[PDB]
Amino acid sequence: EMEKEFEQIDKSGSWAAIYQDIRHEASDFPCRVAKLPKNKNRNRYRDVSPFDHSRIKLHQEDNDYINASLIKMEEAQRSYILTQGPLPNTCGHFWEMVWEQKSRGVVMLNRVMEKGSLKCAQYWPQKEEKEMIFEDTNLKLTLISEDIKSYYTVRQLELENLTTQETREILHFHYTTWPDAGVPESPASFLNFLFKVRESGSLSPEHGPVVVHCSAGIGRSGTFCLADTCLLLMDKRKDPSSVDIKKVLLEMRKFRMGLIQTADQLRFSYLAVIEGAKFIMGDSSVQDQWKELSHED
Ligand code: VO4
Repeated sequence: EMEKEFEQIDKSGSWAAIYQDIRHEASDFPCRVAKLPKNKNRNRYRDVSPFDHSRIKLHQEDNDYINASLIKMEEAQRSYILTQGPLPNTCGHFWEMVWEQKSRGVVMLNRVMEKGSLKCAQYWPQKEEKEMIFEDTNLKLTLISEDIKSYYTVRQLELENLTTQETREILHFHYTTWPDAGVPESPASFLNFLFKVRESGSLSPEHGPVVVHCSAGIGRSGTFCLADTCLLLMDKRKDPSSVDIKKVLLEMRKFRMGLIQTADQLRFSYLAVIEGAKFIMGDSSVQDQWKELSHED
């Protein structure tokens, strides 16, 4: 029972030692492509790279590299693409990946400006009447509508392949009050946001993997994916005790380094999963309580 593991960890004040245990047990795979000199300007952080075995390949011939990893959780039956905040020169790469991987949703967990600095490019149009065209990858992107809440915003985007003129609708879920190296305000407001992503169809198996990013694509992105997979696994049987959150994290770091970046984020994940167990185990009323507790209006 992760409730007992949680209480035992809290009581001994062992969150930092436990978190360092995961870091030292974590997979270590080569990132040879990411480090090729020609890819220097494609990485936002020197110390954050996708493993070669799980990196997302662009379907282009010039250079197929992007800082993005496929997290394939076989037992949970869910896939995610975790990526960094697009750079001014990789916004076309980012949308090409979205197109080629057939994703329906993009979860953005950071602000463009955080802590006084630019953590991500403005890679989607802020105004309906000012579409964006990415000429390197021949893609058109239009803001179709926005639904602005108090701590997150949902956008409907139209992505057009300017070569084939096929169009796709993309849902953008922008969490705007989750600080870098930090935790959400509350389990309830994190879960409320997670379930709004789930309710959108963006995580259906009829779609390509949802794209999840923050600035580096590891810390907040890791927290979001870990909690989601844990709740899905618990959903599959109806057996909370079946879910080893630390083993799930380690399995995830087989596909991308550094997932979950502080010990308080690991502790938050437990709380989110424990609270989320109420809904998975039969209490649907808890969804509306999260929404109310979130003050999203
Ligand atoms: O932009 V993150 O530091 O939460 O990987």
